[PDB]
Amino acid sequence: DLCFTNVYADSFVIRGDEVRQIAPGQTGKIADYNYKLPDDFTGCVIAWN
Amino acid sequence: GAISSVLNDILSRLDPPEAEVQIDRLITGRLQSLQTYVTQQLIRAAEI
Repeated sequence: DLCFTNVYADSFVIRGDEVRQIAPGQTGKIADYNYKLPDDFTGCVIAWN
Repeated sequence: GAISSVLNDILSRLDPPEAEVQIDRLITGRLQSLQTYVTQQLIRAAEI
């Protein structure tokens, strides 16, 4: 039921324990040096093994 | 209600997501302190 100006689809692969790092304001190897999500991130995170 | 009344200490102790909550607690408290002071000053100035 929503409209958006644009949607960005970011795809990558990480191991199991770093999926928790895909979240706003996180700390860790991913959220520090690989892929940092903004504190006010608006969107959906989808992953699967 | 915050973990500390010192703001730099909260900033140097917590990660930004939780420091935001603590700093919002301090901001609400201090803003209420100003509002109380200004309301009280307004009433006292009416008396004066």
